[PDB]
Amino acid sequence: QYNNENNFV
Repeated sequence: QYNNENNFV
């Protein structure tokens, strides 16, 4: 299982 998040502000 691969779990990620990417937020760019």
